[PDB]
Amino acid sequence: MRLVDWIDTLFPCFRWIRTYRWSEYFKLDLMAGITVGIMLVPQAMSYAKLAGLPPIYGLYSSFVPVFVYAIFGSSRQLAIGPVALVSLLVSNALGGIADTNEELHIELAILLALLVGILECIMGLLRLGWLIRFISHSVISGFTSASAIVIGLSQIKYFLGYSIARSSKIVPIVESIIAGADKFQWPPFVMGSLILVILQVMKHVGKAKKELQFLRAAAPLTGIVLGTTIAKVFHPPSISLVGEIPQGLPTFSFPRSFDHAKTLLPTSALITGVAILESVGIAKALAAKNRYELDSNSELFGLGVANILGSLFSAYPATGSFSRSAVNNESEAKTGLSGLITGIIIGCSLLFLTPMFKYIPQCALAAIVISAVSGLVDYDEAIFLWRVDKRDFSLWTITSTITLFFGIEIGVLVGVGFSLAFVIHESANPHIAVLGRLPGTTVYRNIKQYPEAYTYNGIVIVRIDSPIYFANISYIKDRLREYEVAVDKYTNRGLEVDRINFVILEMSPVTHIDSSAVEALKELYQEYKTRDIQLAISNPNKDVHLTIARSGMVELVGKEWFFVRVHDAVQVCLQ
Amino acid sequence: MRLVDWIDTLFPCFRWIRTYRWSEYFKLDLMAGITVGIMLVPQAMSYAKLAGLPPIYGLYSSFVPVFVYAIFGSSRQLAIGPVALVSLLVSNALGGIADTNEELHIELAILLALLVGILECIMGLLRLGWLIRFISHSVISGFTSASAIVIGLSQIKYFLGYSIARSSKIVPIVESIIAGADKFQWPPFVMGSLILVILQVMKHVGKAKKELQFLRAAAPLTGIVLGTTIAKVFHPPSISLVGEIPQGLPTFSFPRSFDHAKTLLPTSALITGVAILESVGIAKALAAKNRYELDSNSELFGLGVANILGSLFSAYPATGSFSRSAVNNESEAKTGLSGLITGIIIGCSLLFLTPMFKYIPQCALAAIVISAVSGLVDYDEAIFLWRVDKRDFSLWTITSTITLFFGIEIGVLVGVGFSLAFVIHESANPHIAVLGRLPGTTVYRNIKQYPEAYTYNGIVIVRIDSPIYFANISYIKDRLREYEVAVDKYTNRGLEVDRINFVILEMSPVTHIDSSAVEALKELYQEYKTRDIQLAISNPNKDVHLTIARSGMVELVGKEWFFVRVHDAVQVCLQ
Repeated sequence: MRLVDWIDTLFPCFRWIRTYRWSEYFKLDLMAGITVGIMLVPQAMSYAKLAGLPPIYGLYSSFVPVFVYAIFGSSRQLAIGPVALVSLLVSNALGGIADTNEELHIELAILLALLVGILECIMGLLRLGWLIRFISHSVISGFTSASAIVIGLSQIKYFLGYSIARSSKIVPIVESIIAGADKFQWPPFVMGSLILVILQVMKHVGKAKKELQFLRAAAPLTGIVLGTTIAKVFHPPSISLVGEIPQGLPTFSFPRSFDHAKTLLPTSALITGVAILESVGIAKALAAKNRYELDSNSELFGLGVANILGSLFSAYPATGSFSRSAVNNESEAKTGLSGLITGIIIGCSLLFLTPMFKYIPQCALAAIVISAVSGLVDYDEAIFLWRVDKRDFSLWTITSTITLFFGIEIGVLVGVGFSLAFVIHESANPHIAVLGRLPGTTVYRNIKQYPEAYTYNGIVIVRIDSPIYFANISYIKDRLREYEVAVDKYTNRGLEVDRINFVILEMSPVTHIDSSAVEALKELYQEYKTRDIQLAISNPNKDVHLTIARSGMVELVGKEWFFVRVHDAVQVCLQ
Repeated sequence: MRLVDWIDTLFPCFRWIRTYRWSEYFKLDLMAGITVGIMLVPQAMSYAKLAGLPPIYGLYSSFVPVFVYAIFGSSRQLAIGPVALVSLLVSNALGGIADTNEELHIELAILLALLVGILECIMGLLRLGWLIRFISHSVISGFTSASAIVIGLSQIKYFLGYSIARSSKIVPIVESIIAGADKFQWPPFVMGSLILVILQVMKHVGKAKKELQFLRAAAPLTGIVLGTTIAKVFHPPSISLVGEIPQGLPTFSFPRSFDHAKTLLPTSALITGVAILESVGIAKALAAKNRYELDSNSELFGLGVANILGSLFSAYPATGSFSRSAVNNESEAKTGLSGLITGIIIGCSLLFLTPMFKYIPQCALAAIVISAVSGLVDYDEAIFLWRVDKRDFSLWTITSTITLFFGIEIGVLVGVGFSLAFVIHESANPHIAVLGRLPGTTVYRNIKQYPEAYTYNGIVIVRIDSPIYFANISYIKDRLREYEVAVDKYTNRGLEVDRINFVILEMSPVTHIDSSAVEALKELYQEYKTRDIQLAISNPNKDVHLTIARSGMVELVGKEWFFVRVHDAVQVCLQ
């Protein structure tokens, strides 16, 4: 194994190091990295506050994994760090375990990051990511919208100024807000409302214009730069600051709370599922847009390695960001260096900007989180689903409502269960076509023509428009037994009639068959002999023919009933 | 609603009452009922002993539900009562809950029967039985074989003569047997071995001959008639008798142990799943053999009603029997009256034969259970799978080994999970064909001919041989993006080359498309415009065309790129 291949195998970053056009790529990467870091620092602190951890642990979650991802990540525009959904899930798990320790929370979050990284590395090495991508996008969209509403209603407590009941359901949150309304304060609410209005106005102006689009990245910072100013001029009494923030880079430390690890598998999987469904999707979309190759397994392995190293350096789970990756995308980011620069910015903060961070009001961070999650309430997809596919709209509405009123875990379980139910329903109801004229197709909808001869009395030609395996064998057995039922009805009448003498199976679209398929075929052949019906096979696939010959069906039904076309099969059936 | 329709709707039994040919049907039904009752009484007591309940509760489980099933059951040959697998599952649940109460066991079993009946009625009314039939037959066969081995190794303790450790795993059972080998007794082992040998010889002789086939039904009784005789002549000291058995029909009593009901849902579902997979399968096979209609939903409703009434009359869950239903089948049973007569026989025992039952040795019942489950070790299917389908053989072996060494619940979970994994793998990897000549098909395997013109430079014709929905949309997106990757590779070379200008989709086999399909199609069209590739739709289905028009794809890509055939599409692409 030479170095040129071994290095590329272990370090995917070199995939863009060798093909690096310095002149334009360096300037574009530097600008994109600076922009993403500026957008990220306040967002990192706000998301850390959302998860229940002290704000500094957001910056850690952006420092070490980013440097790791830029070395082990396949995507060249994806931005790695805290996100709203993963922070919400981490907060959910920690609150379900620890109440007010403020010290077990940190260790639990770091252990959760380590478990998520290990699960991601396992699912990337084994290439088991396809086991999750069966979940419909409507379910994910509804769950994300409900999570966004829950996040906003949880963060409104900083605007109100009094602590509210901590829960993931809307009803207890609203009940607590109503109960505590007697402790309302005007200064924090006014500050939060003004900051949120300014942030949303800046974001809308940036998205409306094509050239003045950097405001989206400068919106989270500017609000703080605004809010702190009022905190340093008028000094409102009822506002709260983030307090002292430790200064310095995080140090190496193995997790010490493995005793709760078994409690964290249900969350560690869930977060990992998000990375399979959202982060990998963002990476693939960006790769398709930017004309480079990407695979869903190496990306998961890179995310897992980044999470593992972040856990080793006091970080909580970090995945791809819908907002930051986009902002990187229109910043003309070319390689993964834009990540490294971003990380460097974080490091600079951890060395120089922490003393100035203690004057940031908490309502400003709450407003930043609210602005970030306002774009996650994705009702446009709900309208689109209502217009196009009402089954998908029903799935979206059910998932959103259940996640809103019941827990996050209940909503996730309902969404996954409904997706599995619909997958099983589709697998268990294959399309079966009753063919008419020999070079023809389904008579019910496709072709109604009569080229002087369309169907033959006594012969039924059936095509199974799918591979036959254990999931759909029962439906096929029932459909083929309908002809026996028709024969029984004919023989049970008061007059002698029999219009089913031969049944021909078109197995040309049948890609493959398993043992259940040949067993059922033998059973139906025996039942047809009981009913005096002849079974024929028309267009066996090579693999299908080999399986049929191995199972002994050819000897049971006779070699003379196996053909290569429908024309000769029907011709010998008439004779 | 007239009586002729209402009565038939509520009471399916009348389906065979109206069409009843007295002369032959009465004699055949009477003989079949007597035969099944004779085979059932000892089997009922033996299975009740297997479940951990006192033997009499087997007879109850054959008395009231049978009379109910004959009124509410759709099958005319199915025999309802205790079975080996359901008894094993009931014993597993009870031992997991109650250790040696011998009184909470009865109430727990009756409550389990009520819960099973309610779940079956719910799944029959809602017609949700298709949610379970995706499980492969190999998984069920392996689980049943492992359960049979576990049942035999649990029942060998009566042969040994000393109590062994109660578990559902082979290793603790063998360890306990080795530990207790110092308490071995010769009389019970000799009695059990002789009874088992006689039973197996009788069963083999009955199955070998065509006319002397009643011995299979007389084997369980004869052994008792044998064993008791030695218990009444030589009186061995170390043998154990079933003891006093209460006399009389069971009385009405609602369950009183609802407090454990939530613990019993995981078992109540599992047993119900068995009824969906095994009992309904037996009913459908018998109906197909005997030339009458049967549906999988009314049968589940009848089983649920029978279970509910049995629970109301002190019975534990009862489903269809592989052995007794067969014995009914070659006994020329025609209607459901054969069930009623069988039940009557049970009633006679409960009125007259209970005093004579106290002399039955326990080793005789153990031998009966061992003989009953010896036929459930279904290695013939394992050999068949090894010969035909090695994936199914691997599933069978994994399920059997895990159920043998680990718990029943772990084996069930592994089997269901592997079946789901394979269903998802099949759904997520649809077949996509690269067509050659216009009235042609897949070029890789199907057709290699060259009718003077087969493929065109610059044009790729792709057919998706499946409906497009949320499960397989990712694979289709990747397959369609492979052409973009090829274009990128062509443009990244040292020479100017571009051999992908048009991509045509054959959507004739695409039965239907959902919202995810049209969203992905729009995304791929936009990416093709980025790569300067034209997207065309060749054979849209009527529903597919309607969905495409509703989603706005026709306006986005242009109406001029929608056709009805591949010939004209390629003709306009060349021009």
